[PDB]
Amino acid sequence: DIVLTQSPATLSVTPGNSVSLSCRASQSIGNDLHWYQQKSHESPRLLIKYASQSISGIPSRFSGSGSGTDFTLSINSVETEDFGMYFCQQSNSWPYTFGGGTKLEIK
Amino acid sequence: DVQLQESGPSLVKPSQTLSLTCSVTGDSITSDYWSWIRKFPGNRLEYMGYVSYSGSTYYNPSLKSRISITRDTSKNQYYLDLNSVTTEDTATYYCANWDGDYWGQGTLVTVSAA
Amino acid sequence: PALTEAKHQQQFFQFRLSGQTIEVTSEYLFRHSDNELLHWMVALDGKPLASGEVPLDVAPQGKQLIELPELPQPESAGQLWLTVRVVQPNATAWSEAGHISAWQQWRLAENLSVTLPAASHAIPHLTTSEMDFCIELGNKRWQFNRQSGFLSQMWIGDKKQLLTPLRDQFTRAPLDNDIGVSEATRIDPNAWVERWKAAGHYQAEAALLQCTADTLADAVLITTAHAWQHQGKTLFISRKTYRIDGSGQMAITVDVEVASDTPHPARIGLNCQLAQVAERVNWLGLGPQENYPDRLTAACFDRWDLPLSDMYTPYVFPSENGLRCGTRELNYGPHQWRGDFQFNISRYSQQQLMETSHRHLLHAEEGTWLNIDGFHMGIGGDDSWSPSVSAEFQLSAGRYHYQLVWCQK
Amino acid sequence: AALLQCTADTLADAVLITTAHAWQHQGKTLFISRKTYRIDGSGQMAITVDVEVASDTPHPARIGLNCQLAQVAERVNWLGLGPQENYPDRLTAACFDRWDLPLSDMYTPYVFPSENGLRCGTRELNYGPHQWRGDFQFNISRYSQQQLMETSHRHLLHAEEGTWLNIDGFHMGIGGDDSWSPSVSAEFQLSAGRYHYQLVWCQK
Repeated sequence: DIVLTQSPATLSVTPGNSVSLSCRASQSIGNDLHWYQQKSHESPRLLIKYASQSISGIPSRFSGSGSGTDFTLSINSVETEDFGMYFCQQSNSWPYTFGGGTKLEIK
Repeated sequence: DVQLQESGPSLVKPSQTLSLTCSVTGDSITSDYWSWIRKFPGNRLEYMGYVSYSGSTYYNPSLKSRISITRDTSKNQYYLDLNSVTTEDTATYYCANWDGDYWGQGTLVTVSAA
Repeated sequence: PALTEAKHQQQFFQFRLSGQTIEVTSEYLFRHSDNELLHWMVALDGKPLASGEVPLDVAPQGKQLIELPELPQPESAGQLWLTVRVVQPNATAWSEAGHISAWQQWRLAENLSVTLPAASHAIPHLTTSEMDFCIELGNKRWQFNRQSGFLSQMWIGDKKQLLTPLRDQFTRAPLDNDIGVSEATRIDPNAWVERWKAAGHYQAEAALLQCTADTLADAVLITTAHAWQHQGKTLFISRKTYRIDGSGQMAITVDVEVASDTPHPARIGLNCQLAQVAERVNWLGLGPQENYPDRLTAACFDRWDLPLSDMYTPYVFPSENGLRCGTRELNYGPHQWRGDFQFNISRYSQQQLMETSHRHLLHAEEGTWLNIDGFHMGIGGDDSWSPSVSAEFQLSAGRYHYQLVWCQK
Repeated sequence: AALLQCTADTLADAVLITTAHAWQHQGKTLFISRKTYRIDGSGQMAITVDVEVASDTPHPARIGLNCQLAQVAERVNWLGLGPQENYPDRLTAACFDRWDLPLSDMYTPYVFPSENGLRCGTRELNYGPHQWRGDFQFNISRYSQQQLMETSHRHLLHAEEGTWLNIDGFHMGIGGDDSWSPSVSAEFQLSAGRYHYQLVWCQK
């Protein structure tokens, strides 16, 4: 099955600064890569779909980029409400798979 | 608007069948594809499977045929049945639509001999 | 299921077998076979005797020659079949690794069976009565109703096997193509269904012409004859012989006569409702998927084993479905039927199919409905608003013959 | 041939004979013939035949029976296609009906002798006191197939002891697109594997 590897595993940042999170697929998945945010005691929240498509109700500071095997989730000027876990998920082939996640923490 | 909510036992015994229900309110279950996702104690997420409009199902091979996803339009609910569970099945279970826009609150299910 | 028939017909590699050399032709115009492996394999009635793998090096519009190793050949009876498959070893952007892009199969040889069975240890007993004839042998018993002429029941031990008698079937729950644009309001007299309807096929009544039991040296022999008629017109005539032997095997031999002037029947075979309900179906014939006569090139001859559920095709508008042709042996529960026939098996009678507008309204029936056809008319499809079944696929011979062997394990 | 089986059984109102042969060559079974003869109080025999042809053998030219009759009659009468010689891929000009002709007319004097004179779609044939009934193709003359096959010219054929009768359940087409390569279309080749047919022989 498709394996998604996320890096770094953890990223510390000070509110106001920007960050970019990486997700790489073991094989090409076109643009079928989505990004989720998950906080303790809460269900995942879809942030970006199909690599770079925006989602209504999500802060504009979130953007996605990439195609094939290398993808990135960027947060322009991190806010405290952004601290938590970020997971990428591919839907190009069944079974759908998730990356191991990147933890974003305050520095 | 649409709302999803998981319900069912929070504690089960090894080898038994874990059964959860996802109640959908706000729209018909015949208006979307429905999924089950779970998160293991170590922050690992696994897409268990989904049922599409025709009734066709897709299950993660990792579940070795122990999973069944069904629907009940009259009650506007869909279900997850996981047979012969072990301690490895302890996790937080979530139901969500295929698009990923609607998710339940998630429910912790612990598999223990006790 | 149609999807496969397409896939196969549209395949980009073409084969020809000459002796033990396979000629491969590429229909690609621009690319070279560069993610392609050819798997080959030989088998005798489902049993594998040999396999290979060969990498294809054929250019677009090119040919590649493939010579096979000396092929084994057994004494054993049966058909020897060669089957080849092209595989995509590596994944592409639209295919997974190990995707099969083409295939083809050939029959290589046949060793006919010149072996007579072992003279029965036992001998069946025939018990007459005015209602029926009973045949007993072992735990096994078979009953034929002398008023109807059909095998009304059968037991293995204390358990009955039928819910419905084994009887001749000449119709089918109309496919979309059989119906066309015919509506209740506005009838299309040309639609197959209409013709069949009008001619009484669906409501013809049987008529015992004869029903006799005879005792053979080592077996019992039942002999029947019915006439199906509608408004004093004899549509068909069915003539059988059942012959039960010391082996506790019944051999059915059937011979139909179809009136020249009646629309050709959708099919010709038997059906009955079994009492059992098993989880799997196993057969040696074409499959694994639903296949009809004018739609079976994509299917392969072999031994297939699937869940009952898979023997039904959920066409949203219910109709005859799930057929598998060229079957030589079929196994369900303790039953085993052998011969050359087409068959289908589910939990829905033809009538239920025929009377349900949507598939979601079908309900599984008491046991298992089995339809075994000596013959089946094609499905057509050139269009769905006029007769599209080519003549080669219409049951227009008049005289039809077939035989079966029913038995147990 | 090879007798595999041959049994007699007594029925309530008839006798039933049952046989089976295998034709083989070099340990290869080409065909298998399975019959039943059933003679009844009417003094009619009903022959029922069932052939199995090996997938891997060239399809046979034909499938039927033959025998040499002792009698020699002046006419032949049948109900089927005719009046003229007709083969399967060559019978559109023929008509179904009752024909009656002289034996002599049931032979076609092709200068280079070969199988000839067939008439298809026959339902009833009458020769002397015999009458056969069913669905078959047949031919009848004073020359065995072998004699035909072994004579270069027709002028050298000699009439044999009685009447040779060939009754075919099936016959392969004659072809003709050309005469130097196989010209028989597939539809006319006996390629089914399983063949079934029945007859009723009797007298008047």
